[PDB]
Amino acid sequence: GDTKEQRILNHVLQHAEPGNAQSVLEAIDTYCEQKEWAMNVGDKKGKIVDAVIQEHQPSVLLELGAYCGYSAVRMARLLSPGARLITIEINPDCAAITQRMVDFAGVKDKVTLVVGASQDIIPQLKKKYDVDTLDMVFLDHWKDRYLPDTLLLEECGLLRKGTVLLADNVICPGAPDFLAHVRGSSCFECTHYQSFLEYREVVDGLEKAIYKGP
Ligand SMILES: C[S@@+](CC[C@H](N)C(=O)[O-])C[C@H]1O[C@@H](n2cnc3c(N)ncnc32)[C@H](O)[C@@H]1O
Ligand SMILES: O=[N+]([O-])c1cc(O)c(O)c([N+](=O)[O-])c1
Ligand SMILES: [K+]
Ligand SMILES: [Mg+2]
Repeated sequence: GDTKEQRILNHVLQHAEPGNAQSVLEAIDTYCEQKEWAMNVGDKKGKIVDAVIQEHQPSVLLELGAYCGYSAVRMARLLSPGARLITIEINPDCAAITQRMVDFAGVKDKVTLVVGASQDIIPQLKKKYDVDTLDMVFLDHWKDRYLPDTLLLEECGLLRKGTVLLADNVICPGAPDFLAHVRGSSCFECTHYQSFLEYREVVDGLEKAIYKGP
């Protein structure tokens, strides 16, 4: 047998142009639109993600929740040389697929995949992964981790003035306690981007929360 994630990877390996990141993204989106839905950020919201990367030019980017590597590829393809994306994924099998997806897309030099929980890995980023501070963080893992991982990042001293937090799904499935914290707090400048749930007409949005310092 096989899983949906293997089926998404199979489709890419069989239909996308090796080494072409845009091709990989289109192959994934077309499969998911036409065959089976999957929780990739997708093309519509992906464009908003692209604009934030192009606007902030992060050199150290952290991703929470990699899944099949769609957003990893989507973001890594826009990064300058020497820039690095660190992506954390709790599921080893998804991490295996993400790694292959990133290899096939031609952006493996930009990506550092870590297998483990965000809450476990975040306190190790300075000692084990040579991070000083993060330039940007994409939050797209289980929504109940959004707030406590944000607080962890802050407490571990990983945020600096101008650090960009970008969170998917803040409307659907939703991340209300995260939104309340960053929107109510004097330590964050927030912007909401309304859009649509990936592959659907259900309304969703992302939240951009710029850390203003402690
Ligand atoms: C929505 S998918 C990520 C999709 C990816 N960002 C994209 O757009 O292509 C959610 C992922 O986060 C992972 N996840 C959930 N909780 C996590 C945690 N605490 N630490 C790391 N990964 C987690 C899940 O296993 C799943 O692969
Ligand atoms: O259920 N969904 O439609 C989604 C969508 C998403 O974009 C998700 O990131 C998600 N999740 O991580 O739980 C779930
Ligand atoms: K605020
Ligand atoms: Mg999502």
